[PDB]
Amino acid sequence: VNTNGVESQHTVAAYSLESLTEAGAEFQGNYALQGGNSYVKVENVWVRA
Amino acid sequence: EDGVDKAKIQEEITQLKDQLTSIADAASFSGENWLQADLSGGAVTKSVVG
Repeated sequence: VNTNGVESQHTVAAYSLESLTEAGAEFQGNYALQGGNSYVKVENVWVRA
Repeated sequence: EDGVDKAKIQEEITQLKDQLTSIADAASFSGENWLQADLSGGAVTKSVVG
């Protein structure tokens, strides 16, 4: 993920899709809205957005 | 070459395209052929346990 015009490497915790869908999460495309927290899919894993 | 008829070459390329499709779909090992992937998301990634 590039914060600016230059690219960079970042480490972020990943959340399983089953954990999100178990707690009653709304979905739209690559968006999850389980609760107050919002999750998005970057390539294959859901991370906090 | 304009003097060469284009129809014969047309079925030649048709056969070659069918051959390419056969190569693309047949070349699989255990269901993960690493080819003909679904690009709906456009970022499909496959990994090997290192």
